[PDB]
Amino acid sequence: MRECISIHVGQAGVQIGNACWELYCLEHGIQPDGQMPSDKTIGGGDDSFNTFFSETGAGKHVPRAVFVDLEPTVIDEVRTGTYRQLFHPEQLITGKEDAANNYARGHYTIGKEIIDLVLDRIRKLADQCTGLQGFLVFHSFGGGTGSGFTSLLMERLSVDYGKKSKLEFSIYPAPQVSTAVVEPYNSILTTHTTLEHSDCAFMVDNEAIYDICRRNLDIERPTYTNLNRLISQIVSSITASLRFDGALNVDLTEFQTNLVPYPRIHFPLATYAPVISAEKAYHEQLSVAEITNACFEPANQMVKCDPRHGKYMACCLLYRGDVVPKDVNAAIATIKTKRSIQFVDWCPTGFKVGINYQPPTVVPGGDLAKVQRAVCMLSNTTAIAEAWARLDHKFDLMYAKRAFVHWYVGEGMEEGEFSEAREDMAALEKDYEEVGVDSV
Amino acid sequence: MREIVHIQAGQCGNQIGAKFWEVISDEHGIDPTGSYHGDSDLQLERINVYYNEATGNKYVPRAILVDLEPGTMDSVRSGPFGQIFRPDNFVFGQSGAGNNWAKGHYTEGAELVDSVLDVVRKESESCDCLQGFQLTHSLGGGTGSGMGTLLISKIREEYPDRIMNTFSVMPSPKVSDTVVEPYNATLSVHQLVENTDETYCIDNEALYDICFRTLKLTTPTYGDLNHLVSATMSGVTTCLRFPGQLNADLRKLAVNMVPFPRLHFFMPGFAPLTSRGSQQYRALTVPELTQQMFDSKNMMAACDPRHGRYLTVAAIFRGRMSMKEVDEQMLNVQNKNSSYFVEWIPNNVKTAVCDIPPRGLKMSATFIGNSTAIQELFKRISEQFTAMFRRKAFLHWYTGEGMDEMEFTEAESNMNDLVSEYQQYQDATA
Amino acid sequence: ASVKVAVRVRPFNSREMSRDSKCIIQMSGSTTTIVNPKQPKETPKSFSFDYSYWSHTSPEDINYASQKQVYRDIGEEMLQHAFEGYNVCIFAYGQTGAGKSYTMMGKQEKDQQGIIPQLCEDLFSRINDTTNDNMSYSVEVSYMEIYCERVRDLLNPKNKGNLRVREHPLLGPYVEDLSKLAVTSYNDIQDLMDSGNKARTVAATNMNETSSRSHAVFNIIFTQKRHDAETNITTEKVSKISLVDLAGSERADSTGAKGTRLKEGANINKSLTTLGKVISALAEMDSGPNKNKKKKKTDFIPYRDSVLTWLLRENLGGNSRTAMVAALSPADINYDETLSTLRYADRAKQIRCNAVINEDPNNKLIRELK
Ligand SMILES: CC(=O)O[C@H]1C(=O)[C@@]2(C)[C@H]([C@H](OC(=O)c3ccccc3)[C@]3(O)C[C@H](OC(=O)[C@H](O)[C@@H](NC(=O)c4ccccc4)c4ccccc4)C(C)=C1C3(C)C)[C@]1(OC(C)=O)CO[C@@H]1C[C@@H]2O
Ligand SMILES: Nc1nc2c(ncn2[C@@H]2O[C@H](COP(=O)(O)OP(=O)(O)OP(=O)(O)O)[C@@H](O)[C@H]2O)c(=O)[nH]1
Ligand SMILES: Nc1ncnc2c1ncn2[C@@H]1O[C@H](COP(=O)(O)OP(=O)(O)NP(=O)(O)O)[C@@H](O)[C@H]1O
Ligand SMILES: Nc1nc2c(ncn2[C@@H]2O[C@H](COP(=O)(O)OP(=O)(O)O)[C@@H](O)[C@H]2O)c(=O)[nH]1
Ligand SMILES: [Mg+2]
Ligand SMILES: [Mg+2]
Repeated sequence: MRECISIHVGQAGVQIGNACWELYCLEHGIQPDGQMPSDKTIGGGDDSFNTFFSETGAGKHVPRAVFVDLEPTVIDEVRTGTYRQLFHPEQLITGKEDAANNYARGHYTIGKEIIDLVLDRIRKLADQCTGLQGFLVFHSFGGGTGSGFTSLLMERLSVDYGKKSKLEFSIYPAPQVSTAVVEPYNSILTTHTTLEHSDCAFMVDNEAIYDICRRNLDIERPTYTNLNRLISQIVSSITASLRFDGALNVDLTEFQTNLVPYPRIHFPLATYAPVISAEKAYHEQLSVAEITNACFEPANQMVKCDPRHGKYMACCLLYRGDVVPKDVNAAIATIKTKRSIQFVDWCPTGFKVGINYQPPTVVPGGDLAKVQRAVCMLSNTTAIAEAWARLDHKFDLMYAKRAFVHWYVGEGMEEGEFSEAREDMAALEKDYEEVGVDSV
Repeated sequence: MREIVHIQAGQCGNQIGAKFWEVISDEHGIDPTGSYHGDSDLQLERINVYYNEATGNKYVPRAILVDLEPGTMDSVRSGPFGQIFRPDNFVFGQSGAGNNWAKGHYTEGAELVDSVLDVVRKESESCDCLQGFQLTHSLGGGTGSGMGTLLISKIREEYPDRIMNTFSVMPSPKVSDTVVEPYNATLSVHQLVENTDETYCIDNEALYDICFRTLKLTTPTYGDLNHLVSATMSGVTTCLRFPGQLNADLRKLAVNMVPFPRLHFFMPGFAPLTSRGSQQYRALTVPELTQQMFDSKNMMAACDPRHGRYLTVAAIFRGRMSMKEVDEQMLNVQNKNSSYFVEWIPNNVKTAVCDIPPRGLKMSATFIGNSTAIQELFKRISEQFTAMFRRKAFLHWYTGEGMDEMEFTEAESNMNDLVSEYQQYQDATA
Repeated sequence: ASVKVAVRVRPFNSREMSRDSKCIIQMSGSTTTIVNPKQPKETPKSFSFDYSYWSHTSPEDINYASQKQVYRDIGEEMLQHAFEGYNVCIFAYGQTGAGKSYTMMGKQEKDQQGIIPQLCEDLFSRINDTTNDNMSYSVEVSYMEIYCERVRDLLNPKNKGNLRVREHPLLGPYVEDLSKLAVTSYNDIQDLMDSGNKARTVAATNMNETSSRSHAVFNIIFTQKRHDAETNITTEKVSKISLVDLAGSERADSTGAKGTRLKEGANINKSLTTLGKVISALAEMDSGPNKNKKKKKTDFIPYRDSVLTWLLRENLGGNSRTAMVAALSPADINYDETLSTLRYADRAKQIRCNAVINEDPNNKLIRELK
């Protein structure tokens, strides 16, 4: 009963959740109305997998999810869409205004009056669960709701449950492309919550996925749907070990134990190797060695940072489909001899391997090809510091003149908090600069 | 009548145990349902060693399956020989150790050890005259290392006189499936050296080398490695189940192979291995078995014997053969390779002969070596341990469960002392 | 270091008196001769110890070695020699009913006292003689026993569990949660010894009605300070004096132990063998580098093979002075056992360790900072 609770906050969270639940329903053969005729035809099995779906008396399967937002529009789209019957009607939506890209508005003033009810529903879900593994929180840096309400929610969750694992999937601001003027303020404010309370957070950049779509899938005018589908594939690869049998199964505790050297350095990158279109799926062997090599390419990373400028501190490979341990062994041996990939001298092993028999599924109307073999990598490295550094500069350029600060302080936020928040990132940045130094 | 109680912990231990129970079951003609459909009388002469009689004239293996994750139990039950094991011996919990030795030893396993010992105490009480135990577990993981070491300690407190075997898989030099292998390996080796009578060292690198170079398999899987290991385990205890010219229980090996109490780490091997198509060329004879036994690449431990000296070795032959040929072959192996055997142990080759070979073969042989080269393995692990302990790479995961740096220091010191003790005799001219 | 193998012969015993009571041990000065009862014609086995003693005829004075003579030849000499920063290890190696306690304790009420009364009272009188405003001392004691590779506390109340042996990275092996005490006077040491001796496990056998089935250890940690602060540094000395009693080898043919007794005897013999091996090895090692060439390539001493040698790692060798009292008997039944004891003595009696330790960092830090 390897259960885990999904929470979605903000527009980005809700849309990524839509993609994720489409993928999950496709994976387990659950109809959009919650029925599973495959089990009726077969007559038995554990296809009502408890990792995501709770099975009621009549055979309907309710997902273990809590969508949260302040804009009625995004949730109302789900409540009258294809999957209107799938979710429990309690969708946790505020019939009021929204944070409007304001951390203080979403954390102090309007974040209240919804936190109690959301926590009540989360506790109600947790009561039904046995042997809960952890929480998967989807949100986005920059947005008012996804920053402030996520901060409040994670603080309360750390107070209440504490020991249970918590994983963040988030959309970090990009180096140049942005859809708001006050993104740096929100990110710099929410660093404290994503640093102190979360156990492991993955950063995702929009331009990285756009470049992947342009180069690999040959999509020329992608929208958010394709990015959400790729992120859903990432999350499914992460969570596959809990659902299906495999030669080497890696649950969440092993993953955290291997990828996190120190408490404050839990910011790994993520990537997916066999991202390829159906047209280009041919003319390609797509062996284990090829996908393992492709995982290391700087171009295929999901965050705009060059791993060559940093040091690899830990890795975790999760394979799916027709994979044999000998080929993974050979690929890792080939990788270790490459000189472009530098490993910190205090981690001689620096690899975790997981293999699963269930191959990835193909969503109808998607862009990814059907492949009998795939691998998803998580890599804890020191290059991520660069991704923070640029943002810090931007924040300074806006804080020297106190631009837009009156909006934040008008919602009960104290000015000095801004400075404090910046200091945290500085300290965090310094930690990376200390951990990559070779021993003497 | 001499009974062996079998224990298996962790994923690797459970897999090897399942394959081993398939192999032994064939030798003694046991159906998957438990009924006996053999031909020879000798198959039932000593069935009691590994099996208990049931009231319905069916045989239940005397095994304890242990884990902290129901997945491996479910995999074992839903298998070709899943129904053979009795359901009461499936002892497990939830929230597995997850490659954390402290969780396996202190936090999680301590809650489950009581239940496990209870089954063991029951199984043991039924036996007429218990010889010893044997445990299968990989040292690289959390559940295996932790719960195996804890069970070994508890059993040695409870049963000091009996024998304690161990078929453990060490971390490999190059291949590494986990990031925190050295910590678990060091702590497990610290626990094993004090509370065991024998310990057979197995390495996945060596087994893959055997599969590629010798057997010429193209795409080996864990099934083949478990096949090799299970062949070795069945070879070791052959003399307690069939007659022969010279018998040799587990103790007779322990006495003949262990000169000093702390040197009980053995390198196993098996012969023949004809690679599925070359058997028609080579003629199976005793000298061929000796040659393939004493070959360097045939060892399962990934340590070259030629880099050290043989403290003492044992050869268990199975089949109809002459004693003169065996004795002269062992003498010739001693005399030819005079520099690879110590000088203060004359005639350091134990020999046992059984006259009931495996079903598909005319002859076979099992090799157990005790050399000084094994220290290399530990030395390697020690280096990696230091490389992660100077900076405390992943220490916060362990210290959160109650351990402290002092225990790591004790483990490192004990491992280094063992390495020095092994290096004491690897020299020339004194 | 040293081992000063006190080869001592006690009066006869009822078990011996039942047989032909004829002593087979004689001497002349430092020369010790032992006759073969089965081959009296043969020249007696001859040894040259400076510390061989004969107390089978107590009232005699001609060539008679009183306990005061033993203390003068070993006790105060070893004490003063090791007083300049050493660890002193006195232990009793012998056989069952071989009079291993009268060496260790002796007649407390009489002036014919064992090694511990003389040593402890002499040390206590010494510190009292040098007790002053600017000269002070501090003494601590501890007691423990090894049953069968398991450590137990005798001073502390009944703790049915076994103490866990740990290894401090700098301070070496020690016993976790072992009860340790501070002591002011000699009579307190006597009372603690009485309590500890009562606490130990004891069982009866043919060779001795009250044989001890455990290996007992008695540690003394003794610190000395002088406080001439103008031109002297406090806590200028510390010493470790370890007094250990070792159950003798169980001659199973001469005892006929059965059941648990046999098991105890088995463990005892195993432990003793390991100890003997260490005493044989250590000697040779310290004989080689000190005499031969100064190479110091590498030498391994098997400490870890047993708990006794493991806990006494600091005291048995390395940087410690030692001492053995070979408690013999004049019987013919014990000739082979006596020969084994003195053959291990031939593999002992120098040990040759080095030391000089115990400064006061904080007190000199006053001068350094000023
Ligand atoms: C045509 C022919 O010669 O067939 C042989 C054969 O080719 C060889 C290659 C067999 C074959 O073994 C393998 O191919 C193999 C593959 C991976 C790992 C291990 C073995 C054989 O499968 C193995 C089989 O032997 C047995 O079955 C033994 O009794 C073995 N039992 C099992 O393998 C077994 C497997 C599942 C269930 C029950 C038993 C055994 C060995 C030691 C102790 C007890 C049992 C034999 C003679 C053969 C085949 C069939 C090809 C060999 O088997 C052994 C015992 O190692 C490989 O080395 C020998 C040499 C044989 O010549
Ligand atoms: N990958 C991806 N990113 C998205 C998506 N939708 C929004 N984003 C990101 O989210 C940022 C906007 O912040 P949001 O979290 O959506 O703000 P919100 O959730 O509506 O909360 P408010 O700020 O109060 O409106 C944009 O800059 C986008 O980069 C999406 O569908 N996919
Ligand atoms: N020099 C001596 N003069 C008089 N009596 C002595 C002398 N030496 C020993 N004894 C006596 O002889 C006995 C020796 O003690 P004993 O009963 O053998 O204990 P023990 O043998 O040391 N116990 P153990 O050796 O550990 O099994 C005691 O009764 C002593 O009083
Ligand atoms: N030979 C063999 N080795 C295995 C098998 N499964 C896992 N291993 C090895 O065991 C190690 C992982 O240990 P694991 O079984 O997870 O320990 P646990 O988690 O405590 O149960 C890896 O290094 C693998 O090489 C198997 O079926 N056969
Ligand atoms: Mg919004
Ligand atoms: Mg005595």
